[PDB]
Amino acid sequence: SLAPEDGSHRPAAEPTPPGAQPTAPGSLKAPDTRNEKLNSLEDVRKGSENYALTTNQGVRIADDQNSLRAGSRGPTLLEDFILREKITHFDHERIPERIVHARGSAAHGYFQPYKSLSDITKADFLSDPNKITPVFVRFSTVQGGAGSADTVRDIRGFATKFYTEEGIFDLVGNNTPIFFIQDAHKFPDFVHAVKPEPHWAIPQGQSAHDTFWDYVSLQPETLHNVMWAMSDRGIPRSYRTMEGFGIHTFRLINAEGKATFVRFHWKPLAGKASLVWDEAQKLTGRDPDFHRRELWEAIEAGDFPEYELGFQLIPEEDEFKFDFDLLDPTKLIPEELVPVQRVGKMVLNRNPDNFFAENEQAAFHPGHIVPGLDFTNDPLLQGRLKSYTDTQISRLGGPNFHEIPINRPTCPYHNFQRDGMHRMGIDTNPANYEPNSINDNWPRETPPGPKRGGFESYQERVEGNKVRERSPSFGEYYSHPRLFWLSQTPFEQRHIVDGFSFELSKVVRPYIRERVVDQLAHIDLTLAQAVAKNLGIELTDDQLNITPPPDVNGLKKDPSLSLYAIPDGDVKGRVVAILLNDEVRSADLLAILKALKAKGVHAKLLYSRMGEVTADDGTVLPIAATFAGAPSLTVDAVIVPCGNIADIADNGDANYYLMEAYKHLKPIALAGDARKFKATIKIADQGEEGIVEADSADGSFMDELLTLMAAHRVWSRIPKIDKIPA
Amino acid sequence: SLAPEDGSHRPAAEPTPPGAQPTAPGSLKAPDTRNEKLNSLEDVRKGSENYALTTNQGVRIADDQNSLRAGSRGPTLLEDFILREKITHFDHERIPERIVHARGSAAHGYFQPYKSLSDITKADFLSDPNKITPVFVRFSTVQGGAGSADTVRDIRGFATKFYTEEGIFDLVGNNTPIFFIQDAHKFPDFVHAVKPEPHWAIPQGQSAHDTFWDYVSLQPETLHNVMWAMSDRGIPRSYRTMEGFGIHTFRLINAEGKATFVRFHWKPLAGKASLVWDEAQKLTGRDPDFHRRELWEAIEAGDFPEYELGFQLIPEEDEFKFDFDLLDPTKLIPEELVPVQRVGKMVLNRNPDNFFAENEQAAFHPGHIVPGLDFTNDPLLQGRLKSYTDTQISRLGGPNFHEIPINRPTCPYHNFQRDGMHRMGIDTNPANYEPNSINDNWPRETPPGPKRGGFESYQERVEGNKVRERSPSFGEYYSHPRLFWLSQTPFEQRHIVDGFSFELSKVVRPYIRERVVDQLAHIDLTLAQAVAKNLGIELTDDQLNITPPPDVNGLKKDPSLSLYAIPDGDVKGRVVAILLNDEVRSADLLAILKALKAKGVHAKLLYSRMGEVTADDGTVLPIAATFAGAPSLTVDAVIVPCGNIADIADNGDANYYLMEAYKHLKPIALAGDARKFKATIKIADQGEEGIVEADSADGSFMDELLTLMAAHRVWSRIPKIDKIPA
Ligand code: HEM
Ligand code: HEM
Repeated sequence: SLAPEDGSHRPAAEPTPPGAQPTAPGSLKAPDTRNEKLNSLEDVRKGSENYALTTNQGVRIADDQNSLRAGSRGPTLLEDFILREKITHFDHERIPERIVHARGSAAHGYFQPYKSLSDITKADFLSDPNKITPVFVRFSTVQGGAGSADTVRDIRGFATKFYTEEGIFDLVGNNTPIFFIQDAHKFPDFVHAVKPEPHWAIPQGQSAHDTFWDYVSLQPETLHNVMWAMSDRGIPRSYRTMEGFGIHTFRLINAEGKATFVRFHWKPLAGKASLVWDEAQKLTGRDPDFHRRELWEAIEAGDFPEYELGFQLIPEEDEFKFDFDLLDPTKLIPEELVPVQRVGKMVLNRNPDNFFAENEQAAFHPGHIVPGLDFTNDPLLQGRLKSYTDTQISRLGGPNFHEIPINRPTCPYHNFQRDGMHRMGIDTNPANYEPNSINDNWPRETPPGPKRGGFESYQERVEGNKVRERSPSFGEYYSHPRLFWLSQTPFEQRHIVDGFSFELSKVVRPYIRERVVDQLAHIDLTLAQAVAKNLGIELTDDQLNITPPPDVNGLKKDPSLSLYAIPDGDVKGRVVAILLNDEVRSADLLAILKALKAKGVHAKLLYSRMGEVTADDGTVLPIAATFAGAPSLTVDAVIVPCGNIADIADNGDANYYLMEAYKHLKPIALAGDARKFKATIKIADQGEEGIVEADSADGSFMDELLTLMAAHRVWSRIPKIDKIPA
Repeated sequence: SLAPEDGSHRPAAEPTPPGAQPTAPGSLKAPDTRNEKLNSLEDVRKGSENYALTTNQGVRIADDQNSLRAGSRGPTLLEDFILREKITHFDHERIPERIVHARGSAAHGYFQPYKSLSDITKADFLSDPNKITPVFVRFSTVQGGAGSADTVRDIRGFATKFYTEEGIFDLVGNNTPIFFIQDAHKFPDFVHAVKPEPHWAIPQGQSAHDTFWDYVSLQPETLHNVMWAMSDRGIPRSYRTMEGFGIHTFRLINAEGKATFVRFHWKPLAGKASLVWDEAQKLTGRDPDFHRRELWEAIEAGDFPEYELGFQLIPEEDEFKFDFDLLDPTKLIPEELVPVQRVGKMVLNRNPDNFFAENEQAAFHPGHIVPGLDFTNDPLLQGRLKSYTDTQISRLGGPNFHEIPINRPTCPYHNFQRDGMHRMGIDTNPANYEPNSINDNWPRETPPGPKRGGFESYQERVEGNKVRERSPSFGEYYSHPRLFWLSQTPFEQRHIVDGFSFELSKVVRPYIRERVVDQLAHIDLTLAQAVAKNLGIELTDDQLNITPPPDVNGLKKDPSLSLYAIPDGDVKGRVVAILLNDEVRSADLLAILKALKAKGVHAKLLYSRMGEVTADDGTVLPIAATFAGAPSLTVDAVIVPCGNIADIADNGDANYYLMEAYKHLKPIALAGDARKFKATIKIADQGEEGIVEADSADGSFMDELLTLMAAHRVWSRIPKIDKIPA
């Protein structure tokens, strides 16, 4: 009996805010959240309570504290089969991590379409608004190992496994709408160049090193996605607050055989929000698991990540109607030209039970499509199709990875394939080949048709010679970078320039910095000059005269490319630090906490030590964390209630908490004598936008603070922060 | 797409200070550094200049930019074997990382003993002061993945492979002289408890979470190594500035058959030095590759890591003469009772060529001993013997891991083993068994003897029943934690208190924190009370009256357990930040650099942008990094020369640089008008010990600064930093 008598070891099986209860396996935290896939996993879920400890062969163990020896101080004996199994299993726990996207965090949920899309695709999962499709989604970074940090600057993966009634469909996308390269043949080159350098295996989780920017300087096709990575897109606040894209043009095929080109989007219903560079870098130190934690705790709290699936649709006859090639993955399709049509909603509503079994072993592959969908000749997509099955042979130990529970279809699967390492299914069919007579040819092929039919490829015409040649239509590199740049707000553009400037400052060979600056001058002179100035590089007269690339089909900006130009703020699921003192004004805290609760914003009560403090009226306040323990990096805003401020006014940690939150543009609210902290952050007597202050936390104080939180950060504060030593 | 004309792409193949050139593979950086192992790897080294690009089958490639497709916008063809091989190799790059110590950094070097040890051991590598043994050393953390951060709080591994003439000897040790647990059977329990928790796989590289403190609270045998982890031993400044220990008692066996008990030690000749927590944690975010980089750059600079091997030797007849069991690896042997005898010197003087091939694939195993060494019944060492060979079967793909180039013996090896995956050696022996007549029984067994003999185990007497039982002599858990505690300076004790407080504050279940504090009260009441206070816990009357454990064989302290109590500072290889302005006083810079050069201390020139600044005398100064890009975390002290101070006096990053270096107890030196920065760190016209100040930077100024650097940190400043907001 080692559990505490009071049952406080065990979290409540009900939704609870972040930090209120220990986190737990999803089926223990939320046993009543079900879907067809989660229910199909019941055959392999293993409990523990009230069971005897055994070997893997079912033999009960008596003494799991000692090896068998000759004498209690003697040598360990070879006959200890219980020690031997236990250490053998530990010795072989690890499997290779994914070659890319090794760092990732996943959850179960479900998808439903808003209406039947039968007129444009015969895909069964999109045929009926009442048809629910279980999903498993993994979000990831790209470069770093499985043990690397979350809030790096990097592209993010967004992969969705739809368990449909007509087969698994995997939509394996990223959080930007283009990729760095055009042809899959260059993927090992590009990835080698971004990953840690081969002599010393540095740096982890960073593109800020010579080989990455050497490759970018020599391959201008990369510049478009490099622009996105250098923007705040590269440092999202949360996987719930980034967009997702399939990048490639695919096809939808309807029952009549008509093909429509499609690009896939996910829209975050929580809005778009990103960190700022200093905060994201520092957060990789103070909490390298910040995104993983945030996702798990949002789900435990009921702040389920929701995303709307959208399609950009282009008729077959419009293939050649744009200035860029629809099959070129380094080009986006601006939403001003081709709007996203809303298709359905995905809700992620339960964590896994065991991260290794369900997350680490999940296998997604963009070749897993279903009837109603098809490929195009995008030469990056075409090469992906060879990679994702092949890599799973070593990563997951063989060709039966579809029998690992998380990967299993929920629909029927039967065929003549046999054997392979780790074969779970025991086939009874007398035949392992077709055509066969001895089993009357079962299982049988099925013709294509409007529903439940066999897969047939769209009969696209192919005409040309066998060539290793890039299409001339792909050889334009700067217009899309320039469209992206022009679409950003002035503060977004500053952050882009600072991203390039910081990264190129870590490039040891200066000629590479210069070469990158030369590429930037082909995109936009203002951007190039501002990066050059930060690097102590002077543009030449030739660089100053490079003519700007043309507009994209007449567009000189598209606001859907900005994170912030069109407000889409959502405060639910955000968190506020509350800096306590040893005699808090209980009326402020009542007003603060209830206003946050009403909008679904969480709070963390911080102090200079753990335990409790007692408010003015005797209310006992439990402390979640110390000021150092849960730094301002981990919250969206900071509130300091009135009370005995002299308690914390000389606490360097308390003062620094505010200076850090101030530098990183977060809303700050100060009630009563808490306004004494104004001098720490140098606020004028008459106040400033982005600082909420009043005699008490009552009246409009919390509404004003929540309004700032809806706008995410206080961009107008940017000029004032340069000066502050934080 | 080529090299710059000036040859600046290529590092000079001569020793250069950190930052002066791009880093490079060891064989290209230091081609004339050789040893028998480095030379033997020449059969597998592969160059690249002047060679054509080929498939792995030797076919020259003409276009490595494009897949083969039917027309330039058409589908990729299955017959593209060049794309297929390239992507296949990429798809299978990763192998499983090590179950523990997955994060690690390695280098080549050599060892030699100071005198023959033939009177106490017949081991050949210790027989002759002029017989040199090549080594390969990997230093590591424990918990985190291969892509986790370096400067976490954790134990460090320190593994040395000695390529001796009589076989490979691996000394697989850590940087503390004990382990957390007593019997190998519990290793998977302990490791599972410290590793990321299994539902959500959080936290990476941190013991600061519920499961680890749960296990500790329930297994008081862990407390000793936990004290070490929570002290600043847990956060070394560099792998060059920590101790190593084999932990277990082993035996030395001499030619006469006499057994002597031995514990192994490495003394770092650069002295003992650690970070402070706030700095270590922030550095995991600003540079998660800090120790990897620092090791590599020290070797490129000629600051080769050097270590003295040392033995604690205990005669066989003294086995039971201490108040702890020699075979208990949770107990250390105090150097006040048994002195460390110096044995020889190890010098690491070349980096590898390829991290994956040589570091990632290196396999170390403490069972790899040679004649003249032997085991004991330590029940932790005994079970380690089963683990290290077994794990290498899945990690390195099979039983031929000794044929991987880095693992190969440089002495002869021949036996009757055959086949296995990836078999390199082609055996010509007509026999694959013995005894055989058909090959006249070769290769033959060799009797044991004084030199070049076969291995025979020391004929230890074994008397006992077959039992799973812990020796009663092991059941004492508090006296070594207390001896360690009492042996630390007051500031080291404070840091211990702070480490426990920080960690337990991140344990969500409060009763776990309470149970840990109850364990601390069995060690030392001042320690327990100081942690309790930080946790808002009050000790009970019973807790206040727990009797302290007994002294260890009469010792009340042993200063060799402290990092800092006995000065052992060595500044060579340390680094100073020099904060530049746009008109540097060249006279200051000349004085600074000349003094640094005389003590082998490196400098990094920092500014508010990259490129160059020109000093008052026209000297062009290239800038290594910006104030934000190479924070004070990465240096040992900071110097601010005079010049146009107005240029940087209001720069927030420059001021914050000093506030962070101040908080972290680093020496700061300010010349001339740079003394105006004293205001930012709030400090006294008369000055303060630890801030060097003068009208100009001269010989006196620099001597003072270097004296401070020899003492590593300014511990007298600790009382002044709680108030600094940084
Ligand atoms: C549009 C461009 C691409 C996108 C959006 C993309 C997206 C992704 C994502 C999100 C993952 C992680 C899936 C997971 O969570 O397990 C991943 C894995 C992977 N990708 Fe891609 N990828 C792209 C291009 C490529 C290319 C060109 C190749 C090689 C030809 C490639 C090969 C791989 C491989 C080897 C994995 C590991 C897959 C596994 O172990 O299961 N990807 N990719
Ligand atoms: C005195 C206590 C121990 C010390 C000093 C120690 C030290 C180390 C070191 C330094 C490494 C990394 C070697 C390298 O750099 O590749 C390592 C790896 C490892 N150790 Fe230990 N260890 C201890 C206890 C244990 C125990 C009790 C076990 C299991 C019974 C164990 C199993 C392993 C395994 C599985 C590896 C991965 C080895 C490999 O993949 O090549 N260790 N150990």
